[PDB]
Amino acid sequence: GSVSSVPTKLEVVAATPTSLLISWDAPAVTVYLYVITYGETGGNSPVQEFEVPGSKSTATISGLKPGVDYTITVYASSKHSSRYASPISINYRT
Amino acid sequence: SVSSVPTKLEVVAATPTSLLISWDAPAVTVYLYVITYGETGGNSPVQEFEVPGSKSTATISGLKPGVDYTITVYASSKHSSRYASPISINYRT
Amino acid sequence: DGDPKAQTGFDLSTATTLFWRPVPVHVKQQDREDVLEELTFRILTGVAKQNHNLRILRIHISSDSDLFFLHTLEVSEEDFQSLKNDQGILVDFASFPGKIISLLEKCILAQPGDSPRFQAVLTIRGGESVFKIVEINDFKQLPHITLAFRPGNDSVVKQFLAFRLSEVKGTCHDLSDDLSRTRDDRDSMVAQLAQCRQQLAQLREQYDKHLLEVQ
Amino acid sequence: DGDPKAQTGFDLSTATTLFWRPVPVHVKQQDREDVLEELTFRILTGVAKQNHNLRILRIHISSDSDLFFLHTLEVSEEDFQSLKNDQGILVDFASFPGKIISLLEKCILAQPGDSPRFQAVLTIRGGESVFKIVEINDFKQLPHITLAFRPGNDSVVKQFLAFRLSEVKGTCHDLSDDLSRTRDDRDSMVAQLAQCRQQLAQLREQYDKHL
Repeated sequence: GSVSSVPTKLEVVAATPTSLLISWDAPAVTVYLYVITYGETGGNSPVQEFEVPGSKSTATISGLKPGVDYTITVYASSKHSSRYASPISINYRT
Repeated sequence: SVSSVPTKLEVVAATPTSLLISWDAPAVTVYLYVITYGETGGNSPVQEFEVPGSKSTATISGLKPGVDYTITVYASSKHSSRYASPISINYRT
Repeated sequence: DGDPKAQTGFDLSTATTLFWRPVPVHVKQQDREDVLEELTFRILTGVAKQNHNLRILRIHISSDSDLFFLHTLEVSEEDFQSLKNDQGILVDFASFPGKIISLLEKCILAQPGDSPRFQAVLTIRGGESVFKIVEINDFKQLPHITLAFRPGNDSVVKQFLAFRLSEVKGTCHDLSDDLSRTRDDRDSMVAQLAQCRQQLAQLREQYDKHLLEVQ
Repeated sequence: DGDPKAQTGFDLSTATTLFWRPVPVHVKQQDREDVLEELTFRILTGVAKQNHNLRILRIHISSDSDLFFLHTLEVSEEDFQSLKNDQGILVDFASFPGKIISLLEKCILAQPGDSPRFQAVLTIRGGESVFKIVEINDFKQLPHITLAFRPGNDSVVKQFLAFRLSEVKGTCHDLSDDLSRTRDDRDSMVAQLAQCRQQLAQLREQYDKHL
């Protein structure tokens, strides 16, 4: 029973105008690492990626513009997946 | 006209294996502090470590539990004095 | 990433991270009893700063508890041929990290009751180290793969210390900000208990006045 | 010495520290405004790993305020003659660090209203730096001594990073103690106001019952 094991429950638990912290329940497969990509929705904002170890279910993003809707994507690195495969995305407006 | 020595040396926090000491600084400008810890009258080599002058506190680790140690702070104060004007305490964990 | 200086050797900017998570491993020292620490591992593939046509694999063993315990392993494609002939490997350079990560996954998911049970062990001889994955069968502890680790170059150690320092400084800064918020909450709660006790004392005075009226 | 390793040069194990304290210094950059930031200094005397008969003086300028900062200066006994002839020094090699420390102390203890007032200024030119202690009298800003600084080898940077990391770890333990104290005190304030409001409501209810 090999689930694709994408991350579930992607949510922003705490948020301040310049920084937010996201938490996700971990997929059932052993996760090698997580690649979190935060970017502004549309516009000329480049997509920014930073890597977090697989054991961590939380992360923090800083440097955000106030009052702007951002798109946050969590890529999971499983055994039978690619570290830019199996993504799940949410949208949040700081 | 001034002590040029440290004044108040006491143990603020203590754990069975390590100790933390705090001292009030002399009025003169302190260049640095040399903290020397050794076992009391025992054949343990005296261990010295250096701390900046801005620090009024320090921490010593690697101690043997239940053994009375002698801790001395040498001040490198003005007038080029070094390993001089010491203040000493004895404390057992 | 980190403080920019002379980085001749492995180009960390062009690095590609493959594996980065804690994994439980037994550590062997002559003086220290063997301790099961989920040492953090990190596997990276990339190219050298001198030449981009040469591929290089990198493995780092770090310790979130004791951050002075760093060990590194670098493998070039030619050294990969040498290692493949020495240990009898059959896969190519590209599939080497995949098999290493598969063995590490077998190590992490090992339950106390499993046959055969895969485990990881690191023997530390001074600055040097030897890491090996073992199979505990009903018969013997047979080694699957044996790897040697060395102290890192001064540059890679510099940048690793810089990364950890940045993370710890950020954590302490966030905690100090929350403590400022807690001090504001303390001030508000103070003022509130003070006003509440003032009101209660006033009501007691009114009750005493009513009792005097009754008498 | 945290994370030690041997490269042929200055033997930090055999080093003797003479001065290590924060010093107020004006920092000047070509594209940036001049800011008075309290930089930490380090003075070291010792011998080289190659030969113990050769003495070497070492000066480190670090910044506990910023995130990463280190500049180094090495003076050999042979180079000291050149520096002494260039800047017109009169003391010997042994008293050179003593006079440097005396000038630095005169600089730190400088009060806003004093003539002459001693000050220290560091000009950063890309990777290199020029440090000079100056005297501002009623007439002019005359330089007492001028010293040149460059970045450092990877080893000294490694040990500086280790020291900074240890300092931040100690601060984090102090911070955990402070957070325990402050949150327990806030909770105490909450629970006491809650008990007081409960008593106030009870007494008001009793007053309504009696009336």
